[PDB]
Amino acid sequence: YFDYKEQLPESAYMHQLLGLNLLFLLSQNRVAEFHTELERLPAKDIQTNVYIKHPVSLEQYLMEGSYNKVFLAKGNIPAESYTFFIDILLDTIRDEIAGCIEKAYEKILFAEATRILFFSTPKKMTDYAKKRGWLLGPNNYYSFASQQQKPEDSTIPSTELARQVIEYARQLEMIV
Amino acid sequence: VIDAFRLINANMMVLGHEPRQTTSNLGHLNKPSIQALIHGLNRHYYSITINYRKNELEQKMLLNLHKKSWMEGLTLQDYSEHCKHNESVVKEMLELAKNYNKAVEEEDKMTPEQLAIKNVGKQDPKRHLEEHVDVLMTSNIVQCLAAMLDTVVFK
Repeated sequence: YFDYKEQLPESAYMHQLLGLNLLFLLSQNRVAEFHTELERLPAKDIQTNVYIKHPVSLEQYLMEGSYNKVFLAKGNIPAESYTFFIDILLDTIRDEIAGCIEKAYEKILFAEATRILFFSTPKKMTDYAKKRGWLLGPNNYYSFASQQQKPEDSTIPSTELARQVIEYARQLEMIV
Repeated sequence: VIDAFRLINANMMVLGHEPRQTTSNLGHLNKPSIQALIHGLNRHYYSITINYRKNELEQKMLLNLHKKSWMEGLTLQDYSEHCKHNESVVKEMLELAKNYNKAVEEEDKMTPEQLAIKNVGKQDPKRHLEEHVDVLMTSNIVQCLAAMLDTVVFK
């Protein structure tokens, strides 16, 4: 990707190789690796972003929280091995979006589920509603349990949140 | 300091009765009532060495104040009162603070008279602050520790 003073990383299929690599990293949920390899990559600017434009954009929109810009329309312009990453990316990302929704939103009927879950069908939203026990009537009530757990700012008599009180109190003396 | 002496007169000394008495002891100088005392002190024996016969068993009985330290060491007042203590010191320290600020520029200097003007040696802020910090520190920790330890054993 960079070697020597300059070896010319540039190739005509350097652009094709990078498209599949970056996609593989998102699918796996090696988001960290996507960033860490990125800074190393300069030599992809010469390549330009049409194949690259799908993983960089995909990551950005995901980061943003958008569920209607996390397109898999693009990124099939070579499509000899690109279709494989598009199929799996959709599935991994939706699951993550679904965790979001569990805390996010009180009740889903049957007809707004597609977009919010980032799931494929409403039918599917119900399917996972048996798997993660979200369901309660023809609509879910997943939010109630999820929303309530989050507070942890509360402190129960005797600090044990920032170490137990007995040990902490003896330590303050010792520093003197 | 306990010393044991015998008293002779001058006539006896010149005969040489006086030196015998003085031999075989370790000296030590005192003056609690001027040179007249010292003259008599040398003439006598001159501060005779006193040692004490003791064994370990007797010593230990003298060391401890009482049996009750066992309860008492644990015993805490009222929480309200502890919380008050912390509050009282803080307020006190806050006053001294202004005086520390000018001081810090030197206040390593000898002589309290000179220091009085320069670094506010009149009602010395370093000292006042150090006393406030020591008392506050030991009390707050011990009072917290005790109550919390007792609670876990009892409940």
